[PDB]
This record gives sequence, C-alpha cells and structure tokens, in this order.
Amino acid sequence: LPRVKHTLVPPPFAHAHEQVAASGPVINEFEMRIIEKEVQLDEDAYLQAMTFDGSIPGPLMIVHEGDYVELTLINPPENTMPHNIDFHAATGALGGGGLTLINPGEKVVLRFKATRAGAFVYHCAPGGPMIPWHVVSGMAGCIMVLPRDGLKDHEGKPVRYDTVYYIGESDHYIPKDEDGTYMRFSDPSEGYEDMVAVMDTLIPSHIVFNGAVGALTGEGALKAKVGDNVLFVHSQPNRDSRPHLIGGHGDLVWETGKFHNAPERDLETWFIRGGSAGAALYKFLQPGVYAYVNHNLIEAVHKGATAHVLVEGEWDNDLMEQVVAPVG
Amino acid sequence: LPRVKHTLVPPPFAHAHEQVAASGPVINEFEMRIIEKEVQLDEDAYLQAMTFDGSIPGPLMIVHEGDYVELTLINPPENTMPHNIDFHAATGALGGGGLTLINPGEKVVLRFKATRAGAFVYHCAPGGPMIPWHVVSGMAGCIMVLPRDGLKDHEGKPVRYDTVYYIGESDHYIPKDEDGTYMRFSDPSEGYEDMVAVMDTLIPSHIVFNGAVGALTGEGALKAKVGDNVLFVHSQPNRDSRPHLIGGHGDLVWETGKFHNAPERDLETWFIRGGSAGAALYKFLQPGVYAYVNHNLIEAVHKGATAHVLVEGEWDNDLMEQVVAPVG
Amino acid sequence: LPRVKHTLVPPPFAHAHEQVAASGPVINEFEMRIIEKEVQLDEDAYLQAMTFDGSIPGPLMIVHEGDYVELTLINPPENTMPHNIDFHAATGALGGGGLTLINPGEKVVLRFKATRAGAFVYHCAPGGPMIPWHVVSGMAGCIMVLPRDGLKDHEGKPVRYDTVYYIGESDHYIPKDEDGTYMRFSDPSEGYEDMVAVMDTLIPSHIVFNGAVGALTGEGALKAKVGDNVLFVHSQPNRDSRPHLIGGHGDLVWETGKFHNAPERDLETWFIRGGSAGAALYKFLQPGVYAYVNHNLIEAVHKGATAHVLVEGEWDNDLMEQVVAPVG
Ligand SMILES: O=N[O-]
Ligand SMILES: O=N[O-]
Ligand SMILES: O=N[O-]
Ligand SMILES: [Cu+2]
Ligand SMILES: [Cu+2]
Ligand SMILES: [Cu+2]
Ligand SMILES: [Cu+2]
Ligand SMILES: [Cu+2]
Ligand SMILES: [Cu+2]
Repeated sequence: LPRVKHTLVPPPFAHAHEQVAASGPVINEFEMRIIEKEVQLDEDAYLQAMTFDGSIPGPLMIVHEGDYVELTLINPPENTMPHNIDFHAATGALGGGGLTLINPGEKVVLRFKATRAGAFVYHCAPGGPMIPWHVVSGMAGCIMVLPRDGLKDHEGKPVRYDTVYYIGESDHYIPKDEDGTYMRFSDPSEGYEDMVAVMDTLIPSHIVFNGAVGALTGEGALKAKVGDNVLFVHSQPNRDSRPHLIGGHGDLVWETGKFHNAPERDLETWFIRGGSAGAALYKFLQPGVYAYVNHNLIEAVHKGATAHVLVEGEWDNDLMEQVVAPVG
Repeated sequence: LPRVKHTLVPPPFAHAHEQVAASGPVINEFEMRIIEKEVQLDEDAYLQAMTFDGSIPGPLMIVHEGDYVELTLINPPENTMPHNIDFHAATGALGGGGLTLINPGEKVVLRFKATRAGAFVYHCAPGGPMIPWHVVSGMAGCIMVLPRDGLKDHEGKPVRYDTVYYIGESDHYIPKDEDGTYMRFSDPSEGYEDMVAVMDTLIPSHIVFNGAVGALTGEGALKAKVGDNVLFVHSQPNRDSRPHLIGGHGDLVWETGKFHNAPERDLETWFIRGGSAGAALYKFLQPGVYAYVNHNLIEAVHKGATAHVLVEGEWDNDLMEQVVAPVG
Repeated sequence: LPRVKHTLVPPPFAHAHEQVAASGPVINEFEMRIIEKEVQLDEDAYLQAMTFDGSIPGPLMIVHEGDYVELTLINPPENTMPHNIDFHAATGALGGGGLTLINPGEKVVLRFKATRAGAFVYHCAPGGPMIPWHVVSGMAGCIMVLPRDGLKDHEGKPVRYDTVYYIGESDHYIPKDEDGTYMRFSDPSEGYEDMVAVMDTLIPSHIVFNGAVGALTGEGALKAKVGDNVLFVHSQPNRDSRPHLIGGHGDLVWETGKFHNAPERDLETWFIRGGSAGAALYKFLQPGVYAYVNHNLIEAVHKGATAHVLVEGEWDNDLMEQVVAPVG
C-alpha cells in the first residue's frame, strides 16, 4: 500500500487533507511526542498537564474509511510516567492501549485499520486509576475517519465543508488550598492525591476548549464568512457536553459522531457523550460574532466552555432586523 | 404581510393557535414585560427571580415555519438591571441578544424569520456572568415553530394533537446561611455572590416545573382524558433533564425538539439537553393519575421536578389488571 | 391463552427464552421475592439494600411484544417496609405501582400487556421520598420485550444474537462519618437521614454494575468468543450513563432501548438516560480482554462502573498490529 506521512498541526486547525479520498486505501503515518508540563488554564489556575504533542486536546488526525493508521508514539526521557494510547476508532487490544504502553525513553509503533467512519476520541489509558487521571490531565484528542466518498446528508446527498475546526473540550479538577487559592505542584505526581479528592466530587474546576479558558476567543477566535459551510468536530473524552452555536444552528448534526448514521437537522443544541466525538455542519448566513458554548451556561461562563466565531459578510434584514432601537 | 397580534397566556397553557397554518406567512406580533421579583420555590425557599412576563418559564409563543416574529420587549423602570433576549429559533446577532439589550425604562422591537421548525428555547443573555445568572434566576421560555402543514410522524403521516402543554423545567441555586436555612435578599444583586458559590458546585438546590415545587400538582395538575393525544413541550435552558410519563410512554418523541427530524417511538424516558426544548406526544389509554417527572428520581422528588396529569375515562383491564389484591 | 412459567436467574445472565417467538401471545408467569439486606459494595463500603429477588439489579424478564406478563410479587414478613413495582413496559396505574403496594407479609398478582417492544426499567416506587430512596437502595431491574419476529437492523433485516447479557448500573449514596469512613447501620431506616444528605448533593459514592465494585470482573467477567454477536442490555433507573466497550464498538445501538426505532451503527460510546434501558449489539472480531465501562472515567474507575469481557479466538493483525514493540 501507498504510505502517506502527515504533519500534524495544533488544534483547532487540521492537517492538510481532502474530504473525498484521492486514492484507494493508504497507510497513514503519524508521529506524536508525549509532553508533560504545567499549563495555565485561567488567570489564577494551573494544571499539571500530560499531553499528546504538547497540546490539549491532542492534534486531529484525518484519514478515510478502510485506510490504515500507523502511529509512532514517543515518550521522551524527561517525562515522569508511562503512557499509552487507546483509539476508539480501532478494533482490539483496548483500542491499542494494550500494545502501546511506553516508559519515558521509549517509543512504539502501532498500526490499525480505520474500519469505521466517524470522529473518534483517542486517549491515554495506562491502567486502573491512571486512566481517568491521565485523561483529566489533558491526554486526549480525536481522529476523524471520513467515508472514502466524503460526507453525505440525511438523504444520502453529498455535503462538502469549506472549513473544519476541531474543538476539544476537557474537564479538569484543580485542587484548592485552605485559602481557596488553586494549588500548584512541582509535577503531576505531587498533585495527584489533591486532584483525586476533587475528581471524586465529579465537579470540574474548569471545562475548557483548546486547553484554556478563552483559548478560542480574542486572537484565538474561529474565523468564517457568510456562505462558508463549517464542520465543528467536538470531543469530550470524560464528561458530557451540550454544544450550541449562539445565533446559529446545527444544519446537519451527527451528535454520536459516526458518519454513516443519518444526521439530524436544525438543532439548537446537541449532545456529546463523555467518551466520544460528535460533528455538526453549519452554513453561515449572518455576519458578526457567534459564541460556541457548552449550553450548561455555568459550564460555559464560570468554568470556561466558551469559544467565539467571527464571521465576515453582509447582514440580511429579512432573517433578523432591529425594527425599533432601544427607546424610552 | 398580514399581521397577527397574539395574547400570551401563562404556562403550562398556550395562546390560541392552529396546528396547521390557516394562512401563508404572517408577521406574528408579541409583547412581553420583564418582571424582577422574589418568588417562593418551596415552603422554605425563595428565589430572586427575573422573568419574561412574570412567569417561570416565560410564556409559550406558537408560530409556523416561514412566519416572522416581531417582539416588543419592555424593561419597566422598576427593574434593577439590563436584560435582553436570545431566541434559539432565530438566525444572527446571538439569537437577537445583540439587538435587544435594554435598560430599565426602555423597550425594543426585534423581528426575525422563523426559518426552522421545532420547539426552541428563548432566554435572556446580557453578557459574561450575567448570562447564566439571568437564566438560573428564571429568565427563559420557549417558542414553538410548527411546520406550516402541522406535525408528521416517522412515516411522514399527519399527526394531530388535542392538547399542548408547555412544561418549563428550571434549575436554581439558592444559597444557605450557616444555620442551613435558605437565604433571602432585598433584590437580585444582593443575592448574587452567595448564589454564584452554589452555581459553581453545579448542584441545583431546586429543579422545578412551572416555576415552583408542586406548581403542576394539586390545583395545577395537567388534565386530559382517555383518547386525548397530548403534546408535552419541555424546555430546559441550562441543564439536562430526562422526562418520563409514569404509567405512560412517549408515542412520538422529538427529544432534540426539531420537527423535520423523524421522531422515535415507544420511549420510556427521553432526554432534553440543557439549552433546548424537546417534544413528546402521547395518546392516553388508561384513566387515573400520571406523574410527569425528571427521571433522576432525586431531582424528581427531592429537588422538585414532578408534575401530575389527571386523566378521565374508563379503565382497560386488558392493558393492566390487579389479578390478586394484596393478601397474606 | 397458553401460560408459561419462567424461572428467573441472577443477572448478568438471562432465563431461557427464544429471540423469535415460538408461539402467538402467551401469559408469562414470573415470581419475585423482595429481600432487604446489607450488601457490600466495595472493600470499605456497605449498602442497606432493598432488592427484587436478592440481586442488584433485579433479574431480567424476557417476553415478546403482545404477550401478557403476570407477576406474583411477595414481600416476606421479615422485611421492614412496604414495596411495590412500576414497569416502564406497562400502561396505566403508574406502571403497576398503584396496584402492587404490599406490606411485609403480603403478596399481590399484577397482569399487564407487553404492548411495546424494547428493554424497559422496572423499579420500586412506593410514593414520595420513598421513590428515589428505594431505587438508590437497589430496587430496580429490567424487562426485555422482543418483537415477536426478533430483532431487526437499520434496514429492517434480521439480526440474531448469540448471547445476551444484562448489565444493571446503579448509583448509590453511602454516607461517611466524621472520620471519613463509610457508615454502617442496623437496617435501611436507621441509615435514611444520613443517606438523604448524600442524595441531595447528587454525587454518588458508588456507581456499580451487577451490584458491587468489580462484580463483573475476575470470576464474574463476561465471556465470549470471536464471531459471537452479543447483546448488551444496560439499565440505569436513576442517573445517566455513557457505555463504551473498550477495544470494540456498538455495531447496532438502540440507546433509548426501543426496538422498533432504527438503531445507530459504529458507535464508540452511547447514552443511557437515567430511568431507562438501552441495548447494543457487537460482534467480536478480536480476542482478548475488553472493558465495558461508563465512559465518565472517574465513574468507571473511582466509583466502580467497570466490567470485563474475556474473549477467546484468534488475533487478526490486519485489524491491529504492534509494528514496533516498545524500544529505546
Ligand atoms: O444561546 N446562547 O446561550
Ligand atoms: O416510573 N416512575 O419513576
Ligand atoms: O476506551 N477506554 O476508556
Ligand atoms: Cu498518559
Ligand atoms: Cu475510551
Ligand atoms: Cu435578564
Ligand atoms: Cu442559548
Ligand atoms: Cu421498595
Ligand atoms: Cu420509573
């Protein structure tokens, strides 16, 4: 088979690809380095992060149904623990976790057949309590396996996107000291027992897109223009989310994320099950600012689950118009 | 276009309408007044409420797909803060929020095209932390945009309801003093910081239908008779719910609430995503008392998410019969 | 009508049955005894349990659509409270709860027509605060009503399972003393007020399959072989779950659990609404160990929602292969 070496890019962007496969099955070669590091989630809050390739979420991989995926996974000697990878896209050996456990100073190569079309979570899952802990420390991403002939709507008709954005949502459990200030540690292990107590409450201290509060706002805002059909691929490896595009809709939504299932239409809010990725297409109709949020608004605003989309184009008063401006 | 002025009625009832549109597109004129006021949620518990039209939820609006909606929104001078409105039914300007921000002593008129069929949440969303706070203080309702030719089942066949009820479910976060008694305040602002702490736990103190524990029980129980096809439109603007009609089913369920998607059948329990409205039709077969509940039973019973339906008619022993009464 | 007396077996197994009905409608006779008893959930944790037939979950009943179900329910004199049963499968009288309330030292016989195909929760629901309390003390099971002609896929084609397993997931709220140790009581009533406080937080202390942490692991692991099509019927009577078969998929998934609705395909993770049962079929392709988990991984690992499946057969390197073993 032909082998294609890909260069991953940081989320929310995606490496170069084509929606409709240009070839018959290929072996897609990917490489990722595991990076443990403290990251700043908010002005007053830090996480002892464990990442694929230095980003939360890990980068998006895009392949086609029937392709193979060959991952070189490296755990550099400066990391402090073993890691592995479980692809929900894959069949067998706990998604690949049972064949990819590597100590710092080791690498491994896993191949699997992308037999099923859909956006899928991949995440670290080293065993026992390590499993949730690695995941809630940021060790999860997504692979999108597109049908070879691209996406189809509820009627089996072609649908093409102009832009794909990968929104990784992650819940985190940062402990606080007696003074109510978030705690900081030398490394992940020193913070573990304090983090476990917060985990056991099941209440996140933070719920973020692209690894930090406000990551996808300001300079990081998503960009589009009126007329663009945009695919929003949204992962949540540990906890449910309820995405909503404020001022928009889900034109075609695969909330369970698997492309051979008929999508729903016209959704106001959809549902991402913890442990999964979903996808929604919207064609922008109005210019302006949009917020993409988890529509538990406390999670959106207090916990950090808000992104912005900035949309260029011309306003359509037939869709919406302020007939009388605020007046006494 | 023809203009139709509607008189809203308090939930769970709905203003006069016809399921199948009597006309081609019309401009539907609605007016609502914002009312801030303390409301009693339970025997020992009060909320500093912010409401559309003095009710939690705000009243149901019913229009048809392709109609326009023209809302006059008034913030009377006796209120203490700015408010706006975001219709999930609408396209652009954050659902209308970006064009409807009004100070006390102001009004605004917004028009939008109801381009998509479904039950949709509308809610206040003034910006930043104001967003969840206004919503969890009760500032949310629903608009139902029916297909011009009325509802259709999974086979595209006409389905007609005899009665519609709008069940608005709302989560609230009432703080407690050191003695464990729920706190009361002079106004919403005086209660804000205490309420924020409860919000951050993500645990509601109360989860209610129609604005109070027991609101839809006793005198407020819903009414039907055997043979009635009843549409239950159920909103939850901030948090998930899992409705269940005890002793019944969802005959046709649009849990994501959008009428051009095929409904599921025969559901025991369905799922309303926080930030959305869903709808379920049931044709009553047995007389008696039914409870309509959020089927997290702790939320149903301890938090307040229980309504009753009282159904007239004749019992059918073929469906169910007590063959042997309780005996030693 | 012909009468068929069934002998229930403890979960996760199912009493003898045939997927395709061998007959026209029959009256299915079942008997269950209510057993109150302390059960051990984990090494350090006990529950004051209330059970159908001495198991959490209660045993699986299997019938066909259009059959009748006739339950003899016995509350032996050694129990301390009244109990009843609500079948979500049934129509009228709060699912049968209104006709089955029995004191210790009493029995009752309820008949209902299994008019709707699907997996359905049954649970005790004696009234008011008793409702959630009985349920979270373990008093819930499942009845599966199969279409008379067996299961059909998304295209209406026959699908046959080789094995069915009933996974009952239950949330529990065990209180802790000042020393942080889980409390133990003489009986359910002595533990009630302490348990209520934990319930009101909505945070389970434990979330288990088959009634205990690790119940479906070790000796209790589920068994299959490559090529087996296995139906996983999964109930959760009070709280949502998000099942995932690690290293596998849901080939055909009815997450809302009702067999006349088209199933989704290729799911990584699916969603069981609290108050419902869902079902997923998977045909095993790789041998080895699988974990079946609630994919909130904190719930899976810290709270107890993990089961194992041990699968015999031959490994297929085309699906997955470790191309390079861990190396420096
Ligand atoms: O619809 N914005 O919460
Ligand atoms: O089915 N009543 O919880
Ligand atoms: O996919 N195992 O969490
Ligand atoms: Cu790891
Ligand atoms: Cu996983
Ligand atoms: Cu407001
Ligand atoms: Cu909204
Ligand atoms: Cu009971
Ligand atoms: Cu129930």
